[PDB]
Amino acid sequence: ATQGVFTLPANTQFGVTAFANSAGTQTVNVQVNNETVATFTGQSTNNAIIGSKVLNSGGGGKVQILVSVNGRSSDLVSAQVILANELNFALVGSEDSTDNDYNDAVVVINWPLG
Amino acid sequence: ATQGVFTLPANTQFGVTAFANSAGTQTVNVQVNNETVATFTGQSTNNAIIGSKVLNSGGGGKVQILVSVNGRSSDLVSAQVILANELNFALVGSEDSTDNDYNDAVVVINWPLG
Amino acid sequence: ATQGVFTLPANTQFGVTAFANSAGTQTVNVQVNNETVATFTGQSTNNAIIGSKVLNSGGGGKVQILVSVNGRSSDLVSAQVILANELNFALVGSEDSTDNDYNDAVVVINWPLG
Amino acid sequence: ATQGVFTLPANTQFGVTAFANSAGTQTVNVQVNNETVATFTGQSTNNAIIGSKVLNSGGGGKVQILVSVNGRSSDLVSAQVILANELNFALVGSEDSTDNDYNDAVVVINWPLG
Ligand SMILES: CC(=O)N[C@H]1[C@H](O[C@@H]2[C@@H](O)[C@@H](O)O[C@H](CO)[C@@H]2O)O[C@H](CO)[C@@H](O[C@@H]2O[C@@H](C)[C@@H](O)[C@@H](O)[C@@H]2O)[C@@H]1O[C@@H]1O[C@H](CO)[C@H](O)[C@H](O)[C@H]1O
Ligand SMILES: CC(=O)N[C@H]1[C@H](O[C@@H]2[C@@H](O)[C@H](O)O[C@H](CO)[C@@H]2O)O[C@H](CO)[C@@H](O[C@@H]2O[C@@H](C)[C@@H](O)[C@@H](O)[C@@H]2O)[C@@H]1O[C@@H]1O[C@H](CO)[C@H](O)[C@H](O)[C@H]1O
Ligand SMILES: CC(=O)N[C@@H]1[C@@H](O[C@@H]2O[C@H](CO)[C@H](O)[C@H](O)[C@H]2O)[C@H](O[C@@H]2O[C@@H](C)[C@@H](O)[C@@H](O)[C@@H]2O)[C@@H](CO)O[C@H]1O
Ligand SMILES: [Ca+2]
Ligand SMILES: [Ca+2]
Ligand SMILES: [Ca+2]
Ligand SMILES: [Ca+2]
Ligand SMILES: [Ca+2]
Ligand SMILES: [Ca+2]
Ligand SMILES: [Ca+2]
Ligand SMILES: [Ca+2]
Repeated sequence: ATQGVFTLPANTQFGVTAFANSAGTQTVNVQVNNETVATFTGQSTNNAIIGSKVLNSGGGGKVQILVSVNGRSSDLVSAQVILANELNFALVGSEDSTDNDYNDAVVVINWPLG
Repeated sequence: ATQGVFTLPANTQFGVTAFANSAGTQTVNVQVNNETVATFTGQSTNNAIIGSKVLNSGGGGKVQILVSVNGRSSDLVSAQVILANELNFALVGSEDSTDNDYNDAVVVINWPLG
Repeated sequence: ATQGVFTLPANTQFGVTAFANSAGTQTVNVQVNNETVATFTGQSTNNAIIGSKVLNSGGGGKVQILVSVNGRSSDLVSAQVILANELNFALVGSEDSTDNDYNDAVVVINWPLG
Repeated sequence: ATQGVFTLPANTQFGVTAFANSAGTQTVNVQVNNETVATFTGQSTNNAIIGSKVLNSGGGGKVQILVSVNGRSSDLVSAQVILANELNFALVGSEDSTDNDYNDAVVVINWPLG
């Protein structure tokens, strides 16, 4: 299945935060309604934050995360969870190699804000 | 039900990150095996990160999150999700008032690291 | 927080299935837009299905699950999870006593159907 | 990523339940520690239960779900969710065609029992 794609409510503020856990430098692309609106680049093997931004979901509410390392696409896994019928998390893991830890870049999207 | 308590594997490094979305200053207490090991404090209505740390789950693996505002306990909600049978997220929302957005302090725990 | 309350897409078919794991006979009440539309009763300590029905979420999309054992309300836990940005589960556990296994009645709501 | 593989606690009773939502007859294969221990076969476009069984996770705790329709493997999506640090759901959707509803066979695994 396609992974890393989430339908948010339209025209809604959300947070996006990326963490790195790999020898490789991670490149995280954030697309809103099929346009790149943020790119995070960084390297850590200890969960450093390589980007954190507030964005708007735009007319369609479509948010897509893509992860690569020097142009090679990582394999993605994702899901959305809703707590108390109101608090939303859209969660992404990614794998750049063969160990299947899926933490090489970790992306957390949260809404609502405020 | 008790919320904000998670059993991690023993002796495991994990990340903990807190976000704020409230008029009130949030205090996030992190306990590992019933001992406070981190306290994050901050105020934001726009998802500022008020703390991010790497911790070890120790012998027992017990991690607990408590959220308060000037000593008054917020109401908590939580769940754990596992992707690809390997990537773990432990998630907490909290509510300090009556609007039930549950985002007043948001806490994300992730493992494995590295 | 209130637990067992989910906003589904309006006017949408969904499944509801309940399982029992307790000495006590479980009563599961399903409300759609504040009206009881299904009641499941049964006893099992081995996960027997005590009911499964297809319902419509109606104009408001509100679905609420209540669980009781001989007239006493059980304590509820819940969350919603979305896979592949399409497949939805609303999940409820319940506890009728002191052991906090939260499996005494387990309810799974799934959509879309068809 | 590999999907439909879960590490359960070892030597633990669990429930597995399959639902069908497709024109095609679904065949669900359940493996515990790499041995087939159940096969569910059935057809429904309205969420009928095509199998429900209690199984044990054995020494290794490994559970794998595979879905096929008339010999063609369906595409899988999955995740695990834990409520109240105790109640576990391992969730699988599957897609047998082109519409990407991922509900063609839905598989729910739940533990603990009893
Ligand atoms: C009107 C106001 O300032 N409300 C904020 C609330 O203050 C009340 C105060 O007016 C008086 O009634 O005493 C109350 C306690 O008895 C309380 O102090 O304080 C809330 C707690 O900080 C605050 O809500 C928080 O912050 C908001 C920005 C929002 O993130 C909420 O989720 C959060 O719980 C009240 O702020 C208003 O909240 C409403 C929603 O209920 C709107 O967001 C308003 O824009 C906020 O001003
Ligand atoms: C031996 C080594 O350095 N392996 C890392 C591997 O290196 C590749 C390099 O050997 C080859 O010549 O070039 C390719 C690109 O064309 C690679 O650059 O690179 C992967 C991806 O960066 C590393 O795995 C990542 O970092 C690890 C620290 C870990 O977070 C892992 O999850 C992540 O995918 C390889 O590093 C090794 O990974 C293993 C586990 O497979 C151990 O963690 C080792 O300690 C670590 O060096
Ligand atoms: C024309 C035809 O017979 N198509 C078959 C699919 O059924 C149609 O699917 C579409 C959506 O793609 C829509 O529901 C139509 O009403 C169906 O007739 C069939 O798809 C499978 O069965 C569907 C009922 C639906 O559950 C879909 O998600 C599922 O994958 C496929 C595979 O059985 O066969 C097609 O020939
Ligand atoms: Ca890796
Ligand atoms: Ca890694
Ligand atoms: Ca609030
Ligand atoms: Ca708030
Ligand atoms: Ca119980
Ligand atoms: Ca029980
Ligand atoms: Ca389909
Ligand atoms: Ca279908």
